[PDB]
Amino acid sequence: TIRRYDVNEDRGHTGLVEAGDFYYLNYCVGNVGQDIESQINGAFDEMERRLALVGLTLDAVVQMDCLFRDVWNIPVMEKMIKERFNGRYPARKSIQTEFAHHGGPQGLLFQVDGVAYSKH
Amino acid sequence: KTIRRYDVNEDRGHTGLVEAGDFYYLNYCVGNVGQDIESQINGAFDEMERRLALVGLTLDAVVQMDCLFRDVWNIPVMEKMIKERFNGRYPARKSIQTEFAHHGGPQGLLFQVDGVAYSKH
Amino acid sequence: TIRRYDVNEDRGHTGLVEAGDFYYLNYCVGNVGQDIESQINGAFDEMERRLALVGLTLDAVVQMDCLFRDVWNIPVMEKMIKERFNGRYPARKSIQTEFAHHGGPQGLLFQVDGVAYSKH
Amino acid sequence: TIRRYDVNEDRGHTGLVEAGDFYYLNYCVGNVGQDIESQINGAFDEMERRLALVGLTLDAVVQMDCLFRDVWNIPVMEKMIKERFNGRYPARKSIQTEFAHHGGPQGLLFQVDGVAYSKH
Amino acid sequence: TIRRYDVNEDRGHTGLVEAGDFYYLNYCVGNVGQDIESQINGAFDEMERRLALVGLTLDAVVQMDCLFRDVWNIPVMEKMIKERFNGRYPARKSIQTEFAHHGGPQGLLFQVDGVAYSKH
Amino acid sequence: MKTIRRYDVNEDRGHTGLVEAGDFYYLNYCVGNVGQDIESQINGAFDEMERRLALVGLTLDAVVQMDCLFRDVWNIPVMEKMIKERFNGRYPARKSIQTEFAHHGGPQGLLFQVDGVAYSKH
Amino acid sequence: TIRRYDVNEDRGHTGLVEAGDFYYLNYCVGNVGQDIESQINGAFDEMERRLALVGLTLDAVVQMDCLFRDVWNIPVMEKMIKERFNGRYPARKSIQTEFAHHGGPQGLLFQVDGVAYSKH
Amino acid sequence: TIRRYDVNEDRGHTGLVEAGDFYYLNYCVGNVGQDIESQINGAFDEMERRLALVGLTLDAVVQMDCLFRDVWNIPVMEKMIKERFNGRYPARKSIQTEFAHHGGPQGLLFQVDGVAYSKH
Amino acid sequence: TIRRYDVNEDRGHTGLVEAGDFYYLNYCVGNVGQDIESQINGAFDEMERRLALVGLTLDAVVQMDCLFRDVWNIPVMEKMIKERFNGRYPARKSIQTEFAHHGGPQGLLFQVDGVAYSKH
Amino acid sequence: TIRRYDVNEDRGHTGLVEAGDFYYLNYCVGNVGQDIESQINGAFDEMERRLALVGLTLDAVVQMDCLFRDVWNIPVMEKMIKERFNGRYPARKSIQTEFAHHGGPQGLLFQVDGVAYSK
Amino acid sequence: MKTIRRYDVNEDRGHTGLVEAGDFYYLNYCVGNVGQDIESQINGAFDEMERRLALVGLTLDAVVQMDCLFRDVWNIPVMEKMIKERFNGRYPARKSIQTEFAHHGGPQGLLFQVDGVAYSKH
Amino acid sequence: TIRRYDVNEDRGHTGLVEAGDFYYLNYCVGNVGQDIESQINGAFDEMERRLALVGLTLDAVVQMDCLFRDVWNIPVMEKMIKERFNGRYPARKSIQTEFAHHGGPQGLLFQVDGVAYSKH
Repeated sequence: TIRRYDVNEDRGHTGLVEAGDFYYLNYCVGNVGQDIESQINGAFDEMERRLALVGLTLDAVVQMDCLFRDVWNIPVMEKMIKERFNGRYPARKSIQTEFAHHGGPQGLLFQVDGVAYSKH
Repeated sequence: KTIRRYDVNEDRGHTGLVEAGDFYYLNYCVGNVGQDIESQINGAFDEMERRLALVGLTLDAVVQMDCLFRDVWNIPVMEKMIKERFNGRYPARKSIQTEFAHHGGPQGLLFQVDGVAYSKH
Repeated sequence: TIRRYDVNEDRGHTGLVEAGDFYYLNYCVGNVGQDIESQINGAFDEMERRLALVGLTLDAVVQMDCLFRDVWNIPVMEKMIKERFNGRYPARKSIQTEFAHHGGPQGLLFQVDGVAYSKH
Repeated sequence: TIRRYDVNEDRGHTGLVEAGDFYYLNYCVGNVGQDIESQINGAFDEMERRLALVGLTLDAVVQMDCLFRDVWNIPVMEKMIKERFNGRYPARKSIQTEFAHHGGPQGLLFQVDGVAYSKH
Repeated sequence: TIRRYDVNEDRGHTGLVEAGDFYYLNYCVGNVGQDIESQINGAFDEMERRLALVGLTLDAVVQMDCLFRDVWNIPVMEKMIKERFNGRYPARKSIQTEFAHHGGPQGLLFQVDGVAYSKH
Repeated sequence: MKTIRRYDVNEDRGHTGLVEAGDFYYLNYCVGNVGQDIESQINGAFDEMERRLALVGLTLDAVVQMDCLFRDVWNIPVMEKMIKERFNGRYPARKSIQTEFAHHGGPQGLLFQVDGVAYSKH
Repeated sequence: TIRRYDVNEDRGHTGLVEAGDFYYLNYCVGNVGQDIESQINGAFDEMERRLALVGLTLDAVVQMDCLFRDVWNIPVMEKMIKERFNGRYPARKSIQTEFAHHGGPQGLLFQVDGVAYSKH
Repeated sequence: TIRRYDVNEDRGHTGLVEAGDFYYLNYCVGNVGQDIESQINGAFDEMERRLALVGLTLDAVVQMDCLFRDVWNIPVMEKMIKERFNGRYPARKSIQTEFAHHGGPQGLLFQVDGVAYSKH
Repeated sequence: TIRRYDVNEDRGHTGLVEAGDFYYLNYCVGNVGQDIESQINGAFDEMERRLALVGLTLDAVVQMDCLFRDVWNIPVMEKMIKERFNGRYPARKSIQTEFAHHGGPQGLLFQVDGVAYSKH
Repeated sequence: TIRRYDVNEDRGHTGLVEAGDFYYLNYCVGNVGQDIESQINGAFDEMERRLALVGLTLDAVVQMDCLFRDVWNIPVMEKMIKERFNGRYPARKSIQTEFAHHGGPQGLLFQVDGVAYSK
Repeated sequence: MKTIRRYDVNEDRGHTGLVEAGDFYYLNYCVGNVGQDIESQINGAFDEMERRLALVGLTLDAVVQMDCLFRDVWNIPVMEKMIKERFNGRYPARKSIQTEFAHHGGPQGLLFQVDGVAYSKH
Repeated sequence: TIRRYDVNEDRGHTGLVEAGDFYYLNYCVGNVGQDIESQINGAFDEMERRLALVGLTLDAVVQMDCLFRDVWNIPVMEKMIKERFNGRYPARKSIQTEFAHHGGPQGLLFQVDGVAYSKH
């Protein structure tokens, strides 16, 4: 009954887990080494790629956890959300955290995960 | 069925409460900002209750809570408030220490909570 | 309708909440005082102990949030995931955070929580 | 001869080290468990108490490092410095850091160390 | 015997304290709102302005504490150090800390303080 | 006839291991035995501190002030045990700080650094 | 670790001091200007209020000093003690003293202090 | 956990209260009607009788309050103390007070109360 | 286990008794023959002298009994309490009493005793 | 000679001594165990009773010593004096003292004595 | 017109400052220099005794008996000194009593009162 | 007209003032250091000594003020008055007061003064 997509066997995680009407996204990153806005867009690119595996879009996203190396970058994320989400927004929270990847120049700055819904 | 988005904040680009079938996803909740840790916890729960009331639900419907602290050693203050307000029926939870995109210190932000609630249709 | 198992009255939390087809785990912790690898196994042990109360196993886990005192320990968790999850992995994210417990010698280094699924 | 005062044999530190015309204060704490403003005042008291051992006052302090659990409390410290330093201020920096002591109710919130000077 | 230069009454600190042959620099900051390289340059500009109050240059700097919002920016600082200190480097340490000022776009990223020497 | 003397200079990092300024000696951050456990990294850091101090004929008895940097500040008691064994009843003023480092944590990661001021009257 | 409750800054006293398992009450007064029975009741009311600050009751009181303008009023207090302490009595002593407050009509006639205990 | 010994239901007091390691003695009185020296010895006899209830002696007494009708009798008390306390004296104070009992021939002249200690 | 400090054999009292974590001060007196403010200051000087025998200060004082020849002198003692106790006040009571020493010119006017606490 | 009236043999006192033109009152008490106002009135009744033995009144009293258990009761006595003395008052002093009687409930609160004159 | 003469009457308090009865004069309690130190208060009380005696043209020389009320009776030597300074080697009989007053003590409080009997023939 | 007998120059008092037909006795004290009955007798002996200076006896005493350190000693004085005054008693009052002399053992416990009359 549980279906597992975009499995990474080296890291031991599944990119997208389908469970009934709900979809659980693994953390999403993209454009790593680039600026904060590119990393946000890059992470949402990965989110969309995984959702396309099951015929879904950002419209099906109901909740997101946003991980920042610097949480004061939230207005940058909000800008991108408003461009990318077509006026339909998920519930969310943002937390500041270190990552197991270097910061500074070309460092990792942003990750995002979430839950999506589509009635079967 | 259809995802329903309640308490939308267009400037922030978030939805206060998302209804997805039998489940309800709460955006971060915050309240009584500028006040002491206990008031801030009560005010965040007040906002949680305000949102759940939009879909006819109460704290009894809450199945999971993520609690965000500037100082995670304030967990016992939260626990005291949980026991008084959740009245013997408690969610699953975890607590995390984090900075906020808001100043700390005098009248700073000290606490946020989000969660998941359930009601079968 | 919502069923609450493994309730801790003193702490005001429920170890496992059943809601329809979904199961919400409280933070899990185990073997504390021990080294990082033991605490990761100890936390998975209490995840499994909680899941067994409703007849579930790590196979039903769809999403986990992993809390590290030192997030650079992710490779330790990935080794243990591969050993215990039998080739079927959840979506996940990892966060670095302080705990309301001492670190250092015999300190707490790791917690995990999550969501499981089982139909009907 | 380097002179060592207010030695703590258990913690393996010296409260005040006199080296030539310079005096090195170990971290100072006081009014522990009380609110941020009291703990700032209590740490300044312990600084004053150590300086008194060598006939000196806050007038002799040239540099202070201030350690906060929450660095956004700087304004609180500034208020207290202005009413206690009598227009004669040290060079300083402030750092936000965890302590090997609990935070929360009756937690540690503040430490200060520093360097004082008196020409012999 | 203590001379205090560049006193900031609102902040209750002294920019540069002269104590015998030693000079203690308050945290230095500059070009705020700009990128990490520019903020490192601006902080060094302020250190130099302060040292010029007493006829000194970066040559007299013996020790520096460097505060970063993201400590992985150390190689950016090292590049600037090699450019400006021409072959004469102080002892130092680097610390990652929060500041009592916002991060994100146009936020504070860097401060430096130090100790200088000139034999009278 | 230069007044400030700089010893153990690291050209790539742009720092001086030990700066002598009159009667005072400033130690750059000290690090040792990296990839090993907290106790070993603490001993390694203090071995570097001793090494640098030996360049000017000094000993830990000359150390007046020490800043201790921990990835996990709750390791202070580990350091305190090592201090009591290596400083022999003569201790500096100190403070301890928790900080991230520009080097990985976790297995074989960096856990500890120390710096300080030493003194010797001329 | 001493805690001070119900502090009076103007008179320079603490209403209730907690030290380990012991609680020391400042002198208690109440219903001033009323007759001797009321002032005894008002004093016990204040003792009860102070004890309530730490979740304690009259049951935790181990010792009381009773201060009378007229010590022949002891039987009035004994009737009140029996009414309020329900079979569990402190050790006590009574003293006749003048007060720094007028006697006569609407005068001060009675104060009480004491020690309470609650094992942690 | 409080124990109450030698209770007087009529007067509403407890002769000796046990509170952890500490023991609180009600006012002690004896040989009434007799001369000052006998009343002082009678009071100490009653203190000793009360202490005997919990296996203690005057050696356990840490503090005494001595109540005199005529405080100039202190040297009569000091002699008795030197004779009975065997080189181990408590901290004390002495107070002149009236008593709710007649003075004069066969009057009440002295009471003493106090605190005793014994580590369990 | 009980320790007795500053013993006066002539008087049969102990200046300070240590009993577990508690310390009991004998009555304290100083600057005798001087005016009321000096004698209060002298008494507090004797309290600090005795507490120093065990490495304590007025911060350890939890309770004080104040004995006045004229209890209307309470405002004078309160002034001195505020000057000397640095915002951390004991519980207390005040009683008017005769002393076994002459009043009048150069007479005794004030004594204080009390209880202090320090956790071992 | 000295004349002695209202003699109490057991207490060894004379209630009123006549000595030439002067009259010395023993301590006066009454309304035993009542409130301060009644006890002050009771002592004045006793003063009057003794003075009437020689045909005198409160108008003849030249000096009074007033004994209080609580001297802050002076204002209560002043009120009674204004009620009892018809606009002509003695010289007086007041002192606080214990009495050889219990205080408290139904205790003794007040005594007065004095000197009177009649030519 | 009454045989007993009543001088310096205080209607609010219900007392007569000085009562003349035949050859004898009865002084109400005397108080003065209130709020001052014991010596001034004693001098102030005697001043007040003198003020009342002057109403009938008498002086301290006529005083035959005085009762002295002290808040602290060990101040008697302070009073004896003033008696010697002011009474010209002719002293009344006296007694001294310690008592509270219906007035506050402490700073600026009331410390001393005196009353008395004087004599003047015809 | 006024005659002054038994003058004490150092104390500034007159033992016996004769004014017209009246005799004013200074306070009388005797048998100091003796028990209460003896001091009462000693005070009456002194009264007689002074009265004998003008050929008078206790028969001439019209009024006495009796001063006690303990007013409950009235019955002791009453017994001695019945013996010594033999059926011819004065008007009197008794007061309790402190004396400017030590109490206690061999202290002062009783004084008496009075008024006597003899028609010329």
